[PDB]
Amino acid sequence: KVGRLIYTAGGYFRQSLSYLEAYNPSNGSWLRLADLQVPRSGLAGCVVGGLLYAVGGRNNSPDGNTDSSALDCYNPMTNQWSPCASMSVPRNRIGVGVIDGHIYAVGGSHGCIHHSSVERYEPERDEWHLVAPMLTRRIGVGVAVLNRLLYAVGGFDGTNRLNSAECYYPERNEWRMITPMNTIRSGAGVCVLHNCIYAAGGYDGQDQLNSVERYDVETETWTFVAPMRHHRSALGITVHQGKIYVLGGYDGHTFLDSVECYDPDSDTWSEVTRMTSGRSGVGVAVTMEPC
Ligand SMILES: Cc1cc(O)c2cc(F)ccc2n1
Repeated sequence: KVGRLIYTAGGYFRQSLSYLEAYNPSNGSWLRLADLQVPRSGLAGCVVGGLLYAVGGRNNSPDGNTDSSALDCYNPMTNQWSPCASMSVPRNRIGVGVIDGHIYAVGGSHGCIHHSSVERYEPERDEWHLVAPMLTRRIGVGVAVLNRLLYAVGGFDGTNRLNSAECYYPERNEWRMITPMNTIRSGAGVCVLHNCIYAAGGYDGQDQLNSVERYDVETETWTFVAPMRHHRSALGITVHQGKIYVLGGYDGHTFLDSVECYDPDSDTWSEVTRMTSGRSGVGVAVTMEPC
């Protein structure tokens, strides 16, 4: 269990960013690692087999906006990025989850197109294949996996921001609606901790949110927990050693550098570190320290 870092890839502040930086909760340190080959915001990160993957996003730059179909793999042992097979379609403001060593890419946008499509990556074969689409088009969608079921939470369908959520049952290749959240949220941070899917922050169509609610997959209810100290949309999120970490985002005024940590035992959030610069739209995952 020792030696794991929280990696943050990409993001946005004025333009899309190429940063890869890793935070060590055991000593408070940050390391700057190899830049992404292409700057991107609105991407997702995940880890399979100790490799970090950056999935989708968009390169917002002075000279244009390019939605990304890219899958890139970072090996901490070499501090190098390598291209992997690209997805079927560009997906900005994507959500990603891992089931049994396979990466699911969910939703996202391509220009004015809001995807319901979903595809699955097989690392051993370096291949993507489309699976059943969601019941709803969703960009800015939060995704997490619990008990080998994939959840897609909130987002924006092209007309409305969503409180709805749905679950993918892989053995049936089928999506079904679940209980909707109490709050409309696009660009929330979504993760799994114990037996619940958490949705933290986001944007409800009027304000960036500090509220946090969790879906108990047994009782099918959403319950609010303690709110974050900061309102934030387009935050990064991950779980590490039984606690939720939220990174950056936008509070309606500032691109935040603050990282908060949720302790479920005490139902409290505390500020644990700051990123080296404020940013939103990062991808986040946990794996072993590099080199
Ligand atoms: C106001 C605002 C907030 C974001 O979180 C953004 C993220 C992006 F990737 C690009 C633009 C953005 N603008």
